[PDB]
Amino acid sequence: NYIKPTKVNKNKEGLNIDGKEVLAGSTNYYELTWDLDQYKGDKSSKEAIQNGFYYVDDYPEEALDVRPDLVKVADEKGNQVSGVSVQQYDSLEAAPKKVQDLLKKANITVKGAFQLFSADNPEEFYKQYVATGTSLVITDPMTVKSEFGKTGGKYENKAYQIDFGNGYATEVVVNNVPKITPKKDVTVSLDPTSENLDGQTVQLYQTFNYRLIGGLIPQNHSEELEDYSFVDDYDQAGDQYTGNYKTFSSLNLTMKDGSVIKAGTDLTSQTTAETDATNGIVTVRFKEDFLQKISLDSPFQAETYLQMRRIAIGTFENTYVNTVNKVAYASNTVRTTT
Ligand SMILES: [Ca+2]
Ligand SMILES: [Ca+2]
Ligand SMILES: [Ca+2]
Repeated sequence: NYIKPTKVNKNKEGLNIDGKEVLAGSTNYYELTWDLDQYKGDKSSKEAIQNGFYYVDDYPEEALDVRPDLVKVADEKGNQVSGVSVQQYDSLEAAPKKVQDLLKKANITVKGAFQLFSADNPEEFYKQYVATGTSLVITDPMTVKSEFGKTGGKYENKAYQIDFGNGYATEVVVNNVPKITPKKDVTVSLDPTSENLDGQTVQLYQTFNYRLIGGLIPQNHSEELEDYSFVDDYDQAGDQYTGNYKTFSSLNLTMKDGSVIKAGTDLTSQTTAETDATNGIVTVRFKEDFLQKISLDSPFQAETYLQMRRIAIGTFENTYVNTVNKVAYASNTVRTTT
């Protein structure tokens, strides 16, 4: 249009995920196009060519880590391009004046850190790709920061093609990271009204439940759920896991086939459990076969009740960790007294 660099975000499987929720620990497989086709067979002065050929990616450094060894420049046929290098700069102030002047002349402003891809030899780059109208594709994967997941928050990525010193902007690609915040309660039964005893008392030998509410995965998320587990390393000095637990959906779940599993539905059989009575730990994992059936357009959240017994006098704490695609999120810590 006619010189129209583009930027899209993709997941690992190559699905377009522009504007989608992206879980902490996920990778953004950004694809940048270097739009050269309109240049084919044109002639340009040596002087113009000497202004060089660059591609800037003003990536959101506060949120993402570049995965340097996944960054590739290819032509569209997939062939590796040599003669283009890339340099990350933590700021513009810290970049060569050559770079600062280049950007100023293209009227491009960047925020904090960015990447500059460079044609090492503008003459050979010209002859080989520009004159021949051979557009390129830059794969620039960048991974969400795990901590970001405690907070959530928007990030955006922006890019610029710079030919002959003229600058051309891609669209801005926006994503959001969900805040995942698991909760833990203490209850005597599964009744939905049952009293939270967090901060209260439990009798010796009383049977009770630790209720572990998982983090909420929002609709419109960017990739398959592979892992959603509840790991409860409880205090074996005061608590004994009786070997009974149940798992329930917390929301209506929409499957890929279009069916709906309603909120509160017993899904215990779509989970497995590891126990360890010695170190007092239990882990409940959804089966990956089940998780694979959830539509990317569905929210997801579950909760597990662990049947416990109080077996000593004293004050005992409990906290659980919800793992979501292998990132760990800790619940609040509950406390009861016997
Ligand atoms: Ca074009
Ligand atoms: Ca930046
Ligand atoms: Ca333990």
